[PDB]
Formats: sequence, structure tokens, C-alpha cells
Amino acid sequence: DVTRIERIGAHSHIRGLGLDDALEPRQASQGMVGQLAARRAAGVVLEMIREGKIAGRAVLIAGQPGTGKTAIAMGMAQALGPDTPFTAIAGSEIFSLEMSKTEALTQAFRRSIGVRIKEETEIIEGEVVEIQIDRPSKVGKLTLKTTEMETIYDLGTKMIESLTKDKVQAGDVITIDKATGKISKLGRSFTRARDYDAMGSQTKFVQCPDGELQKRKEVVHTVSLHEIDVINSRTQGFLALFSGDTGEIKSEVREQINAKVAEWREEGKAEIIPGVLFIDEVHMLDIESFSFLNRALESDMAPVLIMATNRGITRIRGTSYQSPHGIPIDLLDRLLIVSTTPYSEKDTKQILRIRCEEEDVEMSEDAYTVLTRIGLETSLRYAIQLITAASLVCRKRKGTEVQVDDIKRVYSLFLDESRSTQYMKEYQDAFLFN
Amino acid sequence: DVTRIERIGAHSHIRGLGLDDALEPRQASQGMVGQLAARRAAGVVLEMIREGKIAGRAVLIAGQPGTGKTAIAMGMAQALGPDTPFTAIAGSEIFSLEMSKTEALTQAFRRSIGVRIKEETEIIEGEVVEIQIDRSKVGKLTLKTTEMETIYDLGTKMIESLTKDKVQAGDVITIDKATGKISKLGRSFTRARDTKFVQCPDGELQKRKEVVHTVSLHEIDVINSRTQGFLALFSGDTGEIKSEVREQINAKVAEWREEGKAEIIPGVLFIDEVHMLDIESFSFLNRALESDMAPVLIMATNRGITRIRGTSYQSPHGIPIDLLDRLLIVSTTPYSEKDTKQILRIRCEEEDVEMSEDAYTVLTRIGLETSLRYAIQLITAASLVCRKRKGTEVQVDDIKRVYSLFLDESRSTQYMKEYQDAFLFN
Amino acid sequence: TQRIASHSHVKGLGLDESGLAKQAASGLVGQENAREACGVIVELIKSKKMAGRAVLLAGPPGTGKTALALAIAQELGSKVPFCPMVGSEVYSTEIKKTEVLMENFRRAIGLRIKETKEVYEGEVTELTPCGKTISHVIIGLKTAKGTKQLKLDPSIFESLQKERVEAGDVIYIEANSGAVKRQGRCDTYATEFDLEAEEYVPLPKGDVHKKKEIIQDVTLHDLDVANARPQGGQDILSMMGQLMKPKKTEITDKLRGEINKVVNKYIDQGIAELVPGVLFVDEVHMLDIECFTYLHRALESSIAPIVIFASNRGNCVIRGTEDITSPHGIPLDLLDRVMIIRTMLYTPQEMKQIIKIRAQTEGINISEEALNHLGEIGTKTTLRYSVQLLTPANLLAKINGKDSIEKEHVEEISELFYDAKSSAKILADQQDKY
Amino acid sequence: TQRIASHSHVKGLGLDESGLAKQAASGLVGQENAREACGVIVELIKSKKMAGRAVLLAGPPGTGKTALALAIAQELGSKVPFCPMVGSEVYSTEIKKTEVLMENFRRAIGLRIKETKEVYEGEVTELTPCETENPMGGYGKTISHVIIGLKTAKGTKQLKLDPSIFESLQKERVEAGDVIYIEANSGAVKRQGRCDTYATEFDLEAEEYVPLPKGDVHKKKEIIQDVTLHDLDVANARPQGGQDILSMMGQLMKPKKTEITDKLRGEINKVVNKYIDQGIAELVPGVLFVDEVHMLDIECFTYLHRALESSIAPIVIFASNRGNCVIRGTEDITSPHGIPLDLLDRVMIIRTMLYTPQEMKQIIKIRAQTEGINISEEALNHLGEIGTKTTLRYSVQLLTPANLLAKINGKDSIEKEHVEEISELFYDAKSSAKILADQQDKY
Amino acid sequence: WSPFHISLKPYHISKFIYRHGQIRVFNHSRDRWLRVLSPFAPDYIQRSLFHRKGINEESCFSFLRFIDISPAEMANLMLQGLLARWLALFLSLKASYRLHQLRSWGAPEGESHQRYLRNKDFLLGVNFPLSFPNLCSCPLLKSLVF
Amino acid sequence: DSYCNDRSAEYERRVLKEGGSLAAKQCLLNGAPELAADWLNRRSQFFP
Ligand SMILES: Nc1ncnc2c1ncn2[C@@H]1O[C@H](COP(=O)(O)OP(=O)(O)OP(=O)(O)O)[C@@H](O)[C@H]1O
Ligand SMILES: Nc1ncnc2c1ncn2[C@@H]1O[C@H](COP(=O)(O)OP(=O)(O)O)[C@@H](O)[C@H]1O
Ligand SMILES: Nc1ncnc2c1ncn2[C@@H]1O[C@H](COP(=O)(O)OP(=O)(O)O)[C@@H](O)[C@H]1O
Ligand SMILES: Nc1ncnc2c1ncn2[C@@H]1O[C@H](COP(=O)(O)OP(=O)(O)O)[C@@H](O)[C@H]1O
Repeated sequence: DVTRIERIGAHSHIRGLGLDDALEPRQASQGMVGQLAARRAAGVVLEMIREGKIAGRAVLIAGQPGTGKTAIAMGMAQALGPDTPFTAIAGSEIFSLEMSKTEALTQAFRRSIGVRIKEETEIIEGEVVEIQIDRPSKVGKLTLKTTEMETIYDLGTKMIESLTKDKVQAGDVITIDKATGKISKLGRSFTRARDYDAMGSQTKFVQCPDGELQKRKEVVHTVSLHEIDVINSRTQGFLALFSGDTGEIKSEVREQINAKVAEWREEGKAEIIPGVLFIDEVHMLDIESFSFLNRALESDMAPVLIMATNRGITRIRGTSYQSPHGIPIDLLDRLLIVSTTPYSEKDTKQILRIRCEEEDVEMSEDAYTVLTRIGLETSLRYAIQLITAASLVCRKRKGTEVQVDDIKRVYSLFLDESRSTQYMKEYQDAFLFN
Repeated sequence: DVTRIERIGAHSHIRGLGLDDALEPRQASQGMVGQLAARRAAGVVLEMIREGKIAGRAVLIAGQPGTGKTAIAMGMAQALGPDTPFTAIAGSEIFSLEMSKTEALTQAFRRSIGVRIKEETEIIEGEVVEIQIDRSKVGKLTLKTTEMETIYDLGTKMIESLTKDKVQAGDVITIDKATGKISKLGRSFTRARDTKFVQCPDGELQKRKEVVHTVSLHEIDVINSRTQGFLALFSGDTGEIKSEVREQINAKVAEWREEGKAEIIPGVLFIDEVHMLDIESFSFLNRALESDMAPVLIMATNRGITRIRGTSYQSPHGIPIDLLDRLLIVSTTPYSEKDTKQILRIRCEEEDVEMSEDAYTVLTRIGLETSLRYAIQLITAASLVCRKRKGTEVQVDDIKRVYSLFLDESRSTQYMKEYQDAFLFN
Repeated sequence: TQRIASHSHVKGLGLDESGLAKQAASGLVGQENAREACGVIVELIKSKKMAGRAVLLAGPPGTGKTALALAIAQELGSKVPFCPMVGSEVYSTEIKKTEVLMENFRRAIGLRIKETKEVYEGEVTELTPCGKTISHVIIGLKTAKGTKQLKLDPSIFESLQKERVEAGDVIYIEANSGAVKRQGRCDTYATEFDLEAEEYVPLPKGDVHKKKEIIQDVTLHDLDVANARPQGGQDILSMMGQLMKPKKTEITDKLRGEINKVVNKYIDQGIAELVPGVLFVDEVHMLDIECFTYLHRALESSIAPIVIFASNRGNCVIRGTEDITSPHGIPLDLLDRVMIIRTMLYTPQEMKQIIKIRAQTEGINISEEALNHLGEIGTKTTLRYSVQLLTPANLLAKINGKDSIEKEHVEEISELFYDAKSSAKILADQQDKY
Repeated sequence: TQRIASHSHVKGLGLDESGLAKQAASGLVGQENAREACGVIVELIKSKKMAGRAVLLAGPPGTGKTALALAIAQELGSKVPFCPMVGSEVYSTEIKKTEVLMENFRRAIGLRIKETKEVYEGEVTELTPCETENPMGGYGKTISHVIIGLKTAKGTKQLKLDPSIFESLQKERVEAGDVIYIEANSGAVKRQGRCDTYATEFDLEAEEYVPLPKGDVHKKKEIIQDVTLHDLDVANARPQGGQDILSMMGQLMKPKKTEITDKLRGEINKVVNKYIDQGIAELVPGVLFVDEVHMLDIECFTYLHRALESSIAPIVIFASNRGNCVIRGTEDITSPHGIPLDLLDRVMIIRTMLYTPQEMKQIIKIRAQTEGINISEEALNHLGEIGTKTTLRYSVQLLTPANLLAKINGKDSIEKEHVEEISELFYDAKSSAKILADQQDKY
Repeated sequence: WSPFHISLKPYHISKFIYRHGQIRVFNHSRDRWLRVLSPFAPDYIQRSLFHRKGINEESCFSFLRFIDISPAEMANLMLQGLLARWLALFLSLKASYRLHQLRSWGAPEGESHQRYLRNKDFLLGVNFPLSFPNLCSCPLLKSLVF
Repeated sequence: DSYCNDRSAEYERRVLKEGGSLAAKQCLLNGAPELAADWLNRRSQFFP
């Protein structure tokens, strides 16, 4: 019914990276078709990621436009799943106006390593029923409720002070951590939502807690190595986690954190989870930034890098020099290259079928045939874009299944590049600038 | 005589773009002459500005150097008068280090459109005749005009205000009733003895006055930016105002218009030297000139077909065709001997100098041999030579002196080529 | 009245119920094949299913590209966000170029919330607080329609105290917000002293208590910006707000993640609903190659709005490449991700209809003999120039004491204001003088 | 266990006592003259005689210049600072290029300085202000001392203190059953909290309890603390421990690096010499390894001419892989190694050389037995051959993916049929470029 | 001598703009929603922090358990403005001396048979040899930071 | 400084000229509200 904040897009139907237990790729599964050789390679590097034994590995995905390079990376990210970091950026995002291209890459690396820690807790969480105090040091008692139980505490002096500072009253829902002592309001009980009729600028209604009043347990927290660096940058640095406002972390801090994390894994207090960094459109990193990757991929703790690129032999940014993929040779031999292949008619049918299943559309077999030709005379991505429009024409026509005529109407309204650029030549002197 | 800040400068003699009621430009008036076609066209645009119904409209004034194309815009800024916003900037002034290039234009538009309101105030004004206080406190005072008297009992907050400002009998004062501010205007002439002096007010002591007030649309935006935003309206620290604030304020001012609580006063942006905005800046004006709250904008330029800044492309005026289709072009023409002579007369009147009719004649010829602005500069210098000589009227030999001291660019270029290798880097 | 401006005559696409275009309707004329296509885009935006899908309007200057884009904003109406921007806006001095893209992508997605606005106003008849410390405060209000009593919480009482409210003052309380406003003393006490610094207002003639149902619009971008940096908290009254000047900042990825997660909670609870809107990146050819590359990532994201682009360039050089030409000034890599709608030049009869529609919008009477002359001059020059001459012609007709444009008025104006084509002819002749 | 990286096997230079190289030792193989050369450089750094002298390791991609630079750090060991950098680090947004270089030159010089700490700590059992038998003349009472009784897990004792302590013991909210400490070099007292013994005396209290101190009431130790000169630069240029508007404002504001003045560097040099003279502190001049030098700008190189001639500078090691490139920050000026000739006059070049087919085989075995992999000889004789047709790095790159494929197919060692399958999955730089050239109309 | 002293006339704002013109006031009902839908509300912190569904499951605010910070302190510090920051900073200076003593003498053996991080264990800045606590504790390094 | 002709506006600007709140003013003027509270009685301590 109600439209959530996430909805149907490009790399949406891929729900993994379709492989048997022997890492043989199936012809069609987990929303992917064809690309068998690259999908085996993707499987092997995925196994390498999951082991996490060896650092600083890198892979490059290469091949012509509309052949599944970002599809394979967006598939692999889901096969890997959450619980393991995976950070994706476009190449063009490192050109910050407040830190160097080195720092933008450094943070993108440190953001793809996770630390896991155990923590031992007890907390109290309930609706407050009555606070009572008397003057003989002060003495008092306080009563807590939860749907399962009602109970009393014989609180000491500093708690009596703290409850007055935080101005608790009956019907407030509160938490305390006993080890630390600090009080924290969560809101007021729905059962009390009427003892006033003009409420303050912010008060918030919550349900009364349930279960045991003083729950005691282990919890496990996973925290990215980057955040440990940021919290140690300045006296209230954590604010910069949200603000983005953090300015070239001093090198001796990152060194100190590495020493401490290494100590905790030897003690067994923590463990390190290696993740991935994906840079799409990597061909527009700059020559200074490439020369930094030459030593980033050599630390005792670095992610695996996956990079994707669409370029032939072409000029490296920041220089005159031609090279393969627009990448320097001193990096291309630290990499390991996976190449896609263009699709057949057979694959082009199957991938259109998966898109109509994802976008919830029915088409005639004739219509799939005609669309397949259009998606082979012109780019795959154009044929994928016709199907939504074909459906919208069909609804206006009061149909239900898309026919050949719905394809031909949309094909008349919306041009591809090749038809467009031809019409631009027939009137060229009316356009601006060449 | 005493000196203003505003001494005589290059356009000081222009006191209005002078025309008859049918917008016919008379041959010389309000300090300016010639340019019949351009001054008529400028008159039509001045009528559009004044009527105010249409937003987002622009005109380009174009022609050779020294053909009055700043002059007509400077005259038009006088003729439009105060109490209708007019803002003038050079095109090189938007290249800020502190603020984006597209922000500076966005802000320049909004300095030039005003919101106008009227409101009413309870005001006391009168001579104080007696003032009394006790050991809370209660006191009393008496006030006088030429026409009536009153005694008032004072509440506590007025006792604080009057005791703070040391009011004394015989002072003439004004009070913002609603707020407790005292303004003092000096002392009554009849108690000027035993400081500035004035006669006591006429009419009644307590007047309900009505005050009309107006604020630039920009000045609303800045007050809203910060704890005391109005300081950035002086200090210039108004860095990149968030566009969602401007989005809000436009919708608020639109409802003030429709509910009749305020009315919007359009204005003019005179972006001078336009040929040196970048292509990025042109591409913003392209689409800024389509808002209901765009001013009229007037652009001046003196450039032939030229390369537009930030590109290799060439186009008329040094502006892309993309922007030139938004606007109408008014073209100025160079002067004849009659016009040149007459302009020199007008500058002589503004500078307070007299010269012989032959002196006007030779200076007119110089003006045609070397462009007007040279000749106009000779006038002041010639009068200084006459004063050194203990003369009075400028004679031809005083002009021919100055013509030998101070060179024009064409002669200076000729006298540079005979020493070609003594200058650097040619 | 509202000021007339460059597009105020267009009121919608003006298609018939079958989706086909009418010759002249809703303030547009001509362009059937090109504006039937916008009909399909409007259905796509109203469908809410899709994300990141994008459109390019292409064709020479003065052919209707921004008119059609604004016509779409009419057909959607103020329920749905429509954010216009100019390519040249990207070059901020506070934040990186891709940050400006990402902010504007967020602005085009709206939360729509409902609440009952509830207001109490009138003279304060009494204040009485209510054990050890204030549990609640009773307040009485009066107007010329009656009396009420209310039961305030201590947060509201603190706010009344801060406004320096006492009995006999006239007050506005808004019960939802916790907003409190003093409006002066009630004039029944205006004789307490002869001179005192207060301002006295009459007792209100309206109801003591009022209720409305109101709808609040807020975008995801508003949540990002409000939550990232500490909210200042200053109703002025606090000099610490004077020291730290604001600036824009790179919003971190983590924060947008949490905001997405919290908004999903509220649209599950029925408290909010979501409206995916439109971002109109006009003047697109002014984007840099870095930015064009970042769009390949943002248009794929399964959260993004519909994006509309427009451009007027032929085969010009791509900004930032110093070398590479491409159609419409857009990189081929991105041009394969958009559907293209072509836009066509007007025949003389079309321009006559546009001129007449502008005239009757702008308020001017024009005789047939004069309208034929502006029609002719439009073929010699351009439509955008003939539509400029209407107002100045009217203003001369008015000076000469006549109601309606006649041939000699437009003929006079033609000699007085030049076109870019005819002015360029002057610059080619007097070439050596400028 | 610790993860594995591209240099994890390099453990030293592997030399005889005579300083000649071994064919294979401490993880390295081959390059004997270059390893012998680095042998000399290690002795130069250990000598502590010299400043500013510098070396450039020059040679093609994947010939061992980074490995050799890392090996020098193993020979020196942890006690002397070795500071790594890449040429691309100089281009900061906070600070000028020449300051980045000057900071790194001051990072590669260390002090080792040693001092006693003494502290008293324990749970406070009593506060016993002690009066004299008679007051001084005219006074009501006089206190000679306070007794404080402290206890720990080892025992209890009384400390006798000056009466002026008593003010501090009420500024701090000290009460009996708290645990506190006193800094024996300063006399100041600080509360830590109520002892853990009392954690049960209410169901809730708003204080965190702290465990009883273990060991004696009075504690002493000597510690050796080690810091770079760059740490003294920064700690003086932006102080800490604020109780003033300047400090606190400076600490709420976003911190940013600043161009440290040559006066401060001067003053720090003056005072550390006083301590070195008094035998309080030991200097350890270290090494700065500027890798990927060919990324520096001509402004940077022209600063290094001054920096390397300073009487203070560390030993600098440079590296490069470029042929006759244009120098960055000029239009047309080609030069060897991508470096200006007038800097290249101030460095001793060490030359590094391509490996033979036998040497690659020997290195690939050293990778496999450190990456934790077993390989059959008939497979290694394939992988060393691939290396000879392609590159060392690519032939080493295949080891882990081959192992994974072997493990999925149920075998404990790499075999021939594994490596010739992995070679079909992943291309190299040479073969990929061929595919591009045959298809150049579609990229 | 003494400098020339000057005041301009004060900047006049109309009642109309002071009543109907500040966005801070006229949008106060709308603004409240942006503070309700905040991820910094103590409600959401508790639910994110302790009431997860996976065993491993990433959540923000996990760092709060290893700095000293509580959800109420964090919400306060995000909404109350610069005064909260200043007071929180002042207390953090006082706290650092106590952390230094514990960290620098109380070091030997794990508290738990070597599991768990303690509260405050991401606060590393005290460990540096030249930190203010250490440089106060050691009499001689105090002379090298002059 | 700003002038506006409204009783409530005049109440606001008076607060700003005195200093916004006792806490915020004490914070700048004496360093912290804790230090302000101590400073009042430091007349009575030997080693403040
Ligand atoms: N079909 C039409 N019907 C009515 N008015 C139109 C039509 N086409 C264009 N116009 C009007 O003529 C002008 C055309 O502006 P247009 O949309 O062509 O800008 P453009 O050159 O396409 O793009 P840009 O906004 O970038 O300059 C406007 O006044 C517009 O309202
Ligand atoms: N093998 C595949 N299986 C499923 N969808 C695919 C496959 N290859 C490509 N696609 C789809 O085709 C489109 C283009 O693929 P993408 O990977 O983004 O192109 P590129 O390789 O140029 O980066 C996307 O909608 C993507 O989901
Ligand atoms: N019609 C005129 N009336 C008076 N002064 C004029 C006239 N035309 C030009 N000038 C004089 O020429 C100068 C201004 O030159 P102008 O052409 O307006 O500037 P620009 O060449 O920069 O466009 C001034 O000295 C001005 O007095
Ligand atoms: N002499 C050597 N002995 C052992 N391993 C070596 C040797 N030279 C290079 N290697 C290894 O081969 C790879 C390439 O060496 P590296 O130092 O990165 O080369 P370079 O800096 O010349 O590009 C690394 O994995 C390195 O550890």
C-alpha cells in the first residue's frame, strides 16, 4: 500500500550473484542473466573477501557500456550482505573542498574495516509511578512499573539530587544504567496523555515498557575503524560524524588507533572484520590520487578494492599520457582484471523479462520480440526504459497487457541518442555553438 | 566655501534624463544633450520601471566609447528619484572570494526590489515644564505645547526611563509611548539660558502618527539568517544564504501581497561593464529573468564581436546569443561638432569656468581629433594655468599650453615607438 | 495584483482525456508530438513506483523547453515538490560540487503530515500554580464571546514567565507547538497610570478557542539540514549564538542513512505520507564532467526523484575536458541514461497565436493590422523579440491618448529598440571602433 | 592472527658479517649489489654522524625498491623513527606544500627521555586533624598536621600532611570511603569515587564505583618516554589544559594545521640541547622515506635543496619508477627519473634491476609458504613461467585465488589444473590492453 | 590622547516584520516536526542501541557505549546549542585526570578473563606522552611545553 | 544595535544588552558557572 522511502530502480532486481555451491554460475537466477565468466570470477573474489586473511587486494572490472559491470558489483554487495562493511563511492566524490584527495581516499579506506566488540550491560527501563523523599542527608524511594511488574528502589543521596535536576514526575518513562548512574527520560506514557491540555514545546508519547524491569546481558557492537579515528580528532569530535566537518585527521592519531586495535585482537577483546571499497567510474581519479593507491593497497589493514571502468586506451587525468583504461601502468599490475562481454539476443530477452517481473508488467510475446530488436539495434538501457512508458500508455488506453502498438507509440515519442543526434544535424545552425 | 563629500565628478552635471511630456527629447536640458534616439528609448524604459506591472525584463545600452551610454543610465537614475530601488554594480564586482559568483547575482537582484508597509504609532511630543519623583516609586510630570498643557502620573517603567535619561525642565522631548524610548530635541528658546535650542511644538501633546516604511527583499532574507542577522547587512559576512530560506520568504511575501498587508515596489539593476561576466554568470541571468520578483535590468557595454569570457566562442557585444534574445538593444551614436561644443559648455558651467569663443572653438577641434573625454579634461587644467597667470577668462594660449604638457594616448603611442627598445616587454 | 512574467500564460499541458494534444489550450499552442510526451511523464510521476528515471528536452533557443517543464509543475500542482535549478549553481564556495547535486536531489522528495492546529487567545483572568513543587498551572482566558479555563504544563508556564505575562495581559497560546505570544495589556486597565511604557490592545472579539485541520509539507533535505549541525536553540536571548557564524557543510553519508530509517518508521505508523517529486536541472550543459559522471550514480539510486534536463547546444565541447565534443554538450555515457524529447521551431501562424495570447495576458488591446506586423517581424527576428515589443508599443499608444496598438506604434518602436541580429550587423561595419 | 600483505615476508637485508649479500636470506632474494648498498646506508643511519644525506632507489616497476626500503627499517628496528610518506601527501588543503615537507623532516627525529613517577593512592579511612598541646599566643587552637589513613589490597598506613591540604579536601567532595590519589611531585589531591566495597548500600546511586587499589599505598616507577621533535612543535604551537577564554574558544573551534614559525623551531632546538647536555635525554636521528617522489612539484624539489643541506635533517630515502618524464609544475622540462638535475646531483643513486626466471620462481615459493599455501612442483614450474611471460606481481597475485578454487574442488594443495583455470578468469595489463586495441570503437 | 568615538543611529525594524516576518516564529509549528523526526531523540537511541533483532547487526550510536555519553546527554548536546557544548567540555577536562591515573597505574591484568571493552575505552587521547594529564603528572616534560 | 517599536521587542533587546542568561554570561565572564560560584567566596581561601 503505502510508498516507502526506497522504491523500484535500476539495479533493483539483482538479489545476489547467482552461483551454485561449486561457484558454477546458473544461466538465470537471483535476477541475473549470462555474464558467466565474470560471475565465476566475482564468486572467487567474494570467497576471498569472506575469508579476510589477506589485505590490500584489488580487482578491476572492465568492458563496454551496458554490459553489467555495476550490476555485478551491486549483486556482489547483496551476496556479501550486511554485517560486513561495503562502501560505494563514485570516482568524482573525492574532490573535496575541505580536505585533500589523499584524505578523501584515506577515509574511504578506513570506513571499510569494522571492529567487533562485546560489552557487558545492565539497564532499567520503565514508567515511573511515584517519587517520595523526606528530610531527617536526604532519604527517599522511587517506584517503577512495567506491564509485567511494579517495584520499588531505596535510592541514595546523589540520585535524589539527579531526579530533581531532570524533573521526573509520575507517568514519565525513564531509563538508567546502574553501573554509570545516569538518568535519561524517553517520554510520557500514553495512559497519561490528558493530565494537561497545553503541552510544552517538546514532549513525546511512548508505550509503557514490558518484560523484566532490570535486564542484564552481553551486547555486541560493530563500529567502523574510521569512527575511532574521528572521535579522537578533537575534544567533542563525534559531532563531526554527522556534520561531515572533519579536517585532515593528524597522522599520529591513525597510527595510534592501528596500534590499539592490533593490541585488542591479540588480547581477544576485539576482532577485525575486513570489508570492501567499491569505486564506480574510477577512470576519473587523478594521477596524484592513483599514485596514493600504490601505497594504500599495502597496509596490514586495508579493504579489498573493486573498481569499474568503461574507457578504452585514453589520457590519464592530470597528464598528457595515454594508457589502458585511463589508469597508470604502475597500478594496473597491482590489480587483477575481469572483463565483461556484450550480450546476445537470447540474453537480451531474458533480462527484459526480469525487468517486467520487477516493474509488474505483462507483455505480448510479439511485443517482447519487437522490444528485443530495438534493444539490439540501440542500447540495452533504452529498451529497459521503454517498458515503463509502454505500461503508462497502455493504462491510458484502458488495456492491461502491452501490445506491439504500445511499443511503437513510445518509440515514436522518445528518441535514443542515434535518432536525436541525426535530427540535430538537419537544423544544426539553429542550435548554439557548433 | 565648505566641501561636501560629493565634490564635482565625471557625471555630476547630469541632473535628469530630460524630456517633454510626450517623451520627446529636447535638444539640451537637465545637463544633457544630443542622443535623440537613445534618450527617447530610455524614456520609454523609465515609464515601464515606474509603472511596475511587468517583471523580468532587460535592455542593453551599446555603442562606441564616449557616447553617453553610462550618461543616459546615470541620468535615468536621477530621473527615477529616491523611494524606488536602483542598484548599480560593475560586472567585475561579482567575483567574490567570500561568496559564490551565482550568489552575488542572486543577492544583487534582491537588493533592488522592495516590500512597502504602513503602520501607526502613539507618540508624545512637547516641552517638559515640571518633573517630580519620590523615595516602588511614583512620580508626575507636566508637558506643554504652544496650544495646550497636561499633567501625567507616571508608572514604574517610565520612571526608570525618565530618570535614566536625566530629563530637565525646559527640554523638548518626544516619547514612543509603546516602548519607553525618549528622544530629546534640545531646549526651548525661553529657557536657553542657565546644547541646542528650538521653539516648542504645535498641536496636541499625544499624536497618533502614521509611518510608511520599506525594506529590500534581500534585507528580509539576511535578518532571518542568524541571531542578529542585520549586522551582516553592514559587515558583508552574508555568506551563501540557504535557498530553502529564500523559497520560504517569497511565499510569505506573496501572501502579504494578496491579503493586502504589504505591497511590492519593483526596481532597477544597473549591471555596468556586462561584457565581463563569465558564461556561467550569463547562464544564470538567462533564468533569473523569469521570476515574478525579478527587477528590470539595464546593461551597458562597448565591445565589438569578441570572445565571451571563460570560452573560445565569439559573439556580439561579448555576450552569448542565449542572453541577447531576452533583451532589447538601444544603440548610441558618436557626436558632431555642435554637440561636442555644447557638452564642453555644460562642463564649463558645472566646473565654474569661463572661456573665449575662440577657446571653445579650438577645444572643440581637439575634442574631435582626440575623443571628448580628453578635451573635457583640458578644461580644468586650462583654468589652473590661467589662475597661475593671474588671468580670468581662458584664452587660446592657455589651452595650447596644456595640450603640450599632458598627452593623449595617440600622441603618447607615437612618442613611445621612437624609443621602442628602452621600454620593457614589447 | 500579481506581476506578469515570462511564462505566466502557460497553465498546463492541456491534453485531452485520451492523452493526445489539442492545437491551442491551457495557454500553449502547437508542439503536439513533443508535449504529448510530457503527458506520459506526468503519469509516471503520479504513479510513485519509480526512482531516478530521467528525461532530456532538446532543441534550439526559443522553442518551448522551459515552458513545457513549467507546464508539468502545473499538472502536478502544489502537492508534489518541484525543485528548479540552473547548472551554474553547482559551483559553490562552501561545499563540493557533488554535495550541491545531492542536496538538490533530496529537496525533490517530500513528507506530507497532518495535524489539528488548536489556538487559545484572550485576556488572562487568572494564573494559579498547583506536594512540594508545581505540578500544573491553571489559567483563565476571556474574550467578547466568553470565558474558558485551561490546564498548562510547567514548560508552558516557563514560557509565559519568559514573555513577562501577568494577569490582564492579552495572550495567544498555540496548544500543539507550545508557542506563546504576548500581545499587550488589555485596554480595561489602560487607566492604571496616565503614562506607562506598555501598549494596550482591545479585548479580542473572536472566539476564545479555535480548531483547524492543517497539512505540513517538509522535504527530506529539511530533515538532513536541521539534524546535521546542532540546532542553535536561540530564541535570541543567548549571546553564545553571536560567536559562531553559520556555513554550509558536507552532510555525511551516515546521517542520511539514519534519516531514511526514521522516516520509514513514521510512514509505517501512518503519521506521514511520502510524495516523490521532480528536480528540474535546467541549463544542464553548464555542468562539469565530474558532475556529469556523478549523475551516473545518483540516477541509479533506488531513492532518487524524477529528473528533468534541458539543453540548447549543438555538438559543443564538454566543460572540463578541453577537447571532447558531444551532442547537446552532454557526455555520451550519460546521454544513454535519459529518454530524449525533441522540440521544434515555430511556423509564422504559431507565433501569431503566441503573440495574441501574450497580449491578452499582459493586458494590451491590439488591432488586427498591428498584430500582422508583429507576426512578420517575428519571422525576420525571433519570437522572444516580437513578444518584447508589446509593452513599449502600448506605452506609446497611451502617451498618444489611444487604447489599442496600431501599425504606427509598433513601427515606431521597431526603429527605437534593436535586435541582436541587426545590432551585430552594425558591429561588423564599425569594426575598428569598439 | 595478523593479516598478510604485499611485503609481509621482508624480514631484513640478509648479509654476511663481511657485508656481502646472501643469494636468499631474511625473505629477500637477488639484487645483491643493491642489497649490499643498503647495507652501507644502514651503517650510515646507525652512525649518528650525519645529516641530510640522501639516496634514490631507481628502477622499473616491480623490481624491489619498496621492499628494500622496508628492509632497512627492519635492520634499524623499532627504537629509531622511520617515517613513511608518498609524494602525493604534500598537496594539503590546510597548509602550504613546503610546510608539509618540513613537518615530515621533524617527524623523523626522536627524543628518548626518562623520569620517575611517584603517587599515593587508597581508600580514605580517616581524616584526623591533629592539634598541638597549646595554641600559639592569643589563638584558640592550632593544627600541626593532618593524618590521612589510606588502605589498599596490600595493607593500610597513615600519611602525615601539611594543614593546607584540608582546603583541597573540601574543594574535592572527599568523604570517608572514597578512593583518592596524591601526586607526590606536586602535592595536589584528586578524588576517583566511592570504593566498590559500598556498591550495595542502596538499590540505586548516581555514582560509578571504582575497585580498591592493588599494591602498596605509595608507588614509584621509572619510565622512558619517546617523542618526535614534531610533537614538541605542535604541543607548543597549540597549547592544552585550558582554563581561559582563549583556550576554550580554541578547543570548541574546528582544529586546523598552521604554518609553524621558524622561531618556535629555533626555541625548541635551544632547550632540547640543554637537556641533552645535562644527560637527561637521548636523541635518535631517524629516516624519512619519501616514496613515489615523481609526484612532487618543482616548488617542492626546489625547497628540498635547502632542506637536505640543513645541519639538522634526517637521512632521506627517495624512490621513483619514471624514465625521462616532464617535471610536474613546468610545461616541457623533461628530466631523468622525473626529478630536476640539480636535485639529482645531491643524491647517491642505488640502481635496481629486473629478475631472471629462476629468481621469480624462488620468490613465488616464498610468497606461497608465507601466505599459508601448499603447491606442487609441476604447478610452480607453470606459475614461474607465467611470471616470465607477464610480471612478478601478476604471477604472485594468482596464488590465493588458486588456493580457493583448489579448496572448493576438495584438495589441500595447488595443482597444474588450478592455475591454468585461474589464468582463464583474470587477465593482466598486457592482455587487457590488446583486447582494448581490437575494440577501440566501443569504449 | 584617546581614539575618536562614534555611534551610528540604530537599525530600525518595523512592527510588521518583527511580528510576521521572522521564519523562526511563523514556521514554529512546521519546525517542530523536524525535531520530532530526529534520529537524536532518546526514544530512537535506546531502540537502536539495545533492541536490535540480529546478533550481529550494525547500528549507529554504538560508539556512545565506549565514549562516556548517555542518550539524554547526546540529544541535549544536539539541540540545546553552544552552551551545552561549553559545559560538557568543562566537565570533560575534569574527567580526563581521573582517566589518566586509572589508565597509567591500574594497567595490569584483564578484568574479565580477557573479554569486553570497558566504558571510556575509545578515549585514547590521554595515552599520548605529551597529553596535559601526563605532562602535569611528570615534572620534567612540563618544561618542554613552555 | 536595532530599534523596534514594540514592548516585547524592547524586552528582548534589553536582555541582550545585559547578557543573555546568567549561565551564558558567567560562562564567558568567569569561565564556568562552577568557577563563578567559587570566585564569589575565593576571598576566604588561602590557596585558591
Ligand atoms: N508552445 C508555446 N506556447 C506558448 N508559449 C510558448 C510556447 N513555446 C514557448 N513559449 C513562450 O516563449 C518563450 C520561450 O521560452 P523557452 O521555453 O523556449 O526557453 P528555451 O530557449 O527553450 O529555454 P531557456 O529557458 O533555457 O531559454 C517563453 O515566453 C514561453 O512562455
Ligand atoms: N547480467 C545482467 N543481469 C541483469 N541485469 C543486468 C545484467 N547486465 C546488465 N544489467 C542491467 O542492465 C543495465 C546496465 O547495466 P550496468 O551494469 O549498469 O551497465 P555498465 O556495465 O555500463 O556499468 C542495468 O539496468 C542493469 O541492472
Ligand atoms: N550626452 C551627453 N551629455 C553629457 N555628458 C555626456 C554626454 N555623452 C557623453 N558625455 C560625457 O562622456 C562621459 C561618459 O561617457 P559614456 O559614453 O557615458 O561612458 P562609456 O563610454 O564608458 O559607455 C562623461 O564625461 C560624460 O559627461
Ligand atoms: N628481492 C626481493 N625478494 C623478495 N621479494 C621481493 C623482492 N623484490 C620484490 N619482491 C616482492 O615483489 C613485489 C614487488 O616489489 P616492490 O617492492 O613492491 O617493487 P617496486 O617498489 O619496485 O615497484 C612485492 O610483493 C615484494 O615484496
